[PDB]
Amino acid sequence: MGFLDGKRILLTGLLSNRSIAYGIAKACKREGAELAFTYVGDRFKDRITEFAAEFGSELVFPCDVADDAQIDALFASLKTHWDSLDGLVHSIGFAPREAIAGDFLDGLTRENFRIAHDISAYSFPALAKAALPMLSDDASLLTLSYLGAERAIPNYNTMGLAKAALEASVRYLAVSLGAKGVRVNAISAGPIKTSFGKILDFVESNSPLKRNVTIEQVGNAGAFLLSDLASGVTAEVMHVDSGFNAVVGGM
Amino acid sequence: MGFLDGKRILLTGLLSNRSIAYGIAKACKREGAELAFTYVGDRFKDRITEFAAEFGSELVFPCDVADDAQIDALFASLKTHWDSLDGLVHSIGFAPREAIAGDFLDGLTRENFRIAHDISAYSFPALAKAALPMLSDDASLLTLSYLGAERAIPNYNTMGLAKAALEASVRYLAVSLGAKGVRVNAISAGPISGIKSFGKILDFVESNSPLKRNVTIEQVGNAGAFLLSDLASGVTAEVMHVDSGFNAVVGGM
Amino acid sequence: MGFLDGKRILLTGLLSNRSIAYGIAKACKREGAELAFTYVGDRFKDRITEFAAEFGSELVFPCDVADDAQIDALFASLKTHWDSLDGLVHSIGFAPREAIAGDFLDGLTRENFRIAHDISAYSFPALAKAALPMLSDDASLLTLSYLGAERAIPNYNTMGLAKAALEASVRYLAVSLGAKGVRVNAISAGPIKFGKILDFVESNSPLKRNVTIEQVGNAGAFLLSDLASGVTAEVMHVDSGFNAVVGGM
Amino acid sequence: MGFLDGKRILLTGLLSNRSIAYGIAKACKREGAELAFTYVGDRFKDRITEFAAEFGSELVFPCDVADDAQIDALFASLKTHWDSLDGLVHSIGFAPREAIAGDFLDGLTRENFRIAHDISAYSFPALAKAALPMLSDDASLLTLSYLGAERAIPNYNTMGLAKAALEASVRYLAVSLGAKGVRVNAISAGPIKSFGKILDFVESNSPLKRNVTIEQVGNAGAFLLSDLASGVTAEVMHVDSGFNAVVGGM
Ligand SMILES: [Cl-]
Repeated sequence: MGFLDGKRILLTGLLSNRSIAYGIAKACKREGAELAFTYVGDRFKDRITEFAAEFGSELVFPCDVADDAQIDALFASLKTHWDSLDGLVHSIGFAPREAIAGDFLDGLTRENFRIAHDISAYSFPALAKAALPMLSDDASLLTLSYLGAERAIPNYNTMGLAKAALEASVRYLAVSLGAKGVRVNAISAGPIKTSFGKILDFVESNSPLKRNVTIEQVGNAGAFLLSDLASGVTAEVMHVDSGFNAVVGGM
Repeated sequence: MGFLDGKRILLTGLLSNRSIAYGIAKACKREGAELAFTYVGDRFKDRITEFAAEFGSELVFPCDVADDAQIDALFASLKTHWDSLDGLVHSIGFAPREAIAGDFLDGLTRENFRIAHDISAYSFPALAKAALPMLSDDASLLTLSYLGAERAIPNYNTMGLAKAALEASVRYLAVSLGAKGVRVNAISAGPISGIKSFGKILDFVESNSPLKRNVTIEQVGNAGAFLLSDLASGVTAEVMHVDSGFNAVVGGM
Repeated sequence: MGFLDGKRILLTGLLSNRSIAYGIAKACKREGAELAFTYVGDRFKDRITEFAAEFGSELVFPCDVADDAQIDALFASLKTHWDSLDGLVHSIGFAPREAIAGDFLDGLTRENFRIAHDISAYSFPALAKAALPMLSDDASLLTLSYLGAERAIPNYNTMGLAKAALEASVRYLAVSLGAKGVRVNAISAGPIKFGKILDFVESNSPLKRNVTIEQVGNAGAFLLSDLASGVTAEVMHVDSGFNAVVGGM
Repeated sequence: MGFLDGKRILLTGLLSNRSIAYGIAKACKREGAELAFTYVGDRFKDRITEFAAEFGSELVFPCDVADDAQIDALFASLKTHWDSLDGLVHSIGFAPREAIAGDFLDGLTRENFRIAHDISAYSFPALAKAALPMLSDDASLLTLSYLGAERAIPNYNTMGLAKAALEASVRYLAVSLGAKGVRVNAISAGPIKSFGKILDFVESNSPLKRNVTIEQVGNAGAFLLSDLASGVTAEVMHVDSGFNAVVGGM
């Protein structure tokens, strides 16, 4: 009776119960999805296993997206358990700490740029490509972005470049996978309460709804985009940010 | 446990079972909402009363948005039935025939421009303002737009200017009403009769959209039901494309 | 050798030496344009005649854009002086005061909305239409907008709607007039004399400074010239880069 | 009396008299700038010295942007001739053939992605940063982009992602360099005369019903490089006969 009843959805980047990924997993399970999860390094096997149990699942698989072999092995393993995949949630995203603090050029190096683009941008369509052989015709792929892709935000720096490439990959993936029937979207999420205070307070004071978004609100938006309720929606970057993107705040 | 359970929603622009408003009404009713409807002219009262009955409702009210007396009376009447309003769907718009055909300048006149903007853009925030005193604190207001607001589309002409002004009102309304808790959004819907040039747009979108298909009132209805609900509580000031991804490509090359 | 040499350009909206239109007039005259000017109300005839003389021109014409008769008489009048028009600068824009102060809904009325859209948006394509029979095939039409068209700015309110319609008219005009060869563009100018809005822009713009009417004027002159023959349907921000950031954090 | 009189400007990506960089070079020279040029590989030193000579210049320097040492050496060299630099034109951009033809996923590989972003996106702010110690306070940096950054265009594929990253770099650079006074912009240029189809479509559906020329892109570039554009930064200016602004072909 839930709006994702019978959908099988693989989620990446579940590291804690304050994750956007956790919020989405919770919303998805409530609406009747069956879930599977990735984790990075055998050191995190136990932790991810406990999360999966919370969501009524035993399906966890290692996947460091830096490694082509691991990406390919993920879907070979997953296919031994599921005949098809209906949803993928891409919620990973890394830049070296210097590359997203202080001045943009101070933190810029060829390697910092490379890693940021490889993990935060390349990995989405790499996963989509590796999943394609087992995707259902009406599957939905979801990634996460930030307003820093669209306008210059202090400190976001190299990550802003990488998220811009990510949101472009959303549009190109939509075209590539869409004749089959597969949809591809992103949520551009506002910051979540858990110098970053400057941002949280500013957003709370300047957003149209005068409040920060919660992982529950982002989770519900993601569940919607993963479902057949959203079958008319693809190639979209949906803002879930209390309307902050639509104003000139503070002015 | 429909996701709009207990919500009270007023819908404008329901003229047929092919209407975008009809699709939104069906989805809202499926998810547990109670519905009320508007109509223009006593000559449509019997027909909207029939449609309302189809959605288990007896609540219909005249509202020609060209007339301040009708806009100012609507929510006074509604209030006698419902103490508060949780949703409003604005799905109305008009421009004179010549203002949406051929060359943009040939069809341009002051009165054509005035009408198009009065009915298609001004009416949305006008209804919001009249509704304000009875809106629930978590109410949600939804309007409908088109890609012609964003980029120039053949024939759309003066309606493109009025949809741009409508999309701007979504952002300004979101700010005005947001502290209270009210959300304001638009759906930019793809094309959904026998109009030859419109048939060409439908064919182009089917061949060139990412999903290779035109959208349906069911798909637009569900998106609308979502934006109307607490599942969309983090979403305001948004223009959401429900158009098979068409706005995101350069088609035809 | 000026990049607008020979170009005949009509400018609306010149009310003082602080007007955006005055900066564009300066930049255009510097690059060799011949200039003509409009004014609203017989009361302002002498003061516009004086600005015109500063720019070496005697061509001044009444034009209240609310009045169809004035719009059509403007072009009948100008045609007796100039066989063809190479440029038009639309720098007019008005909303009743309550419609651009305070809360959006408090100032919303059907008549406030109608006036704001009629003067600030409809007048641009209306002037284009009246001008068309005398426009040179490579003419250039320029209007002025503001970031308030794109994102909700405090107090901008009904003018944010009007400027969104105006920017849309730039794209539809460009399509309508483009096969003949006429280009159509907008500059989205930063704020220009409130001290707090200006201070926020000075502190948060990438260039850490407010734009000047000399900077907007030069960008205008460029778009008016054949140097910009590849540019149409564009909304160019001339605002010290303020549109491109999230300030205040 | 040109509008770039006295400005010293460095141009990358000049490979032929049909290069966008050649058009921008012509316009800048016309407007009074002094030019310097980069080239890739010993193999091309002669052809660039010639082009340079066409524009009254003997300042040519090797610079493969895949290489940190070469980027740092360019400005070390340049400084021995120019005490300060007023403009930079970044007009380079590569993706492997497979990564910019056919289906997006067929051409996607990790290395294709890496190369496209490294040469077409990263290189711009990389040159900015290495130039910074000799940049004049009113300098202007310009890069070249394409509509495929904003919307999905057939075959553009991995390059669309790299151009999106480049355009974002324009906004971050503008903030980083703006307090000093340096401006940073992009021109999103239309295609210049599979590709035949693209040019035909633009000529049929653009508002001006014509493709843009390197002379039109050049004049826009010279403007953005000049003090005439001193109010303009963080901007992606379309020079594409209005094509970006329409839904063509319906
Ligand atoms: Cl007044």
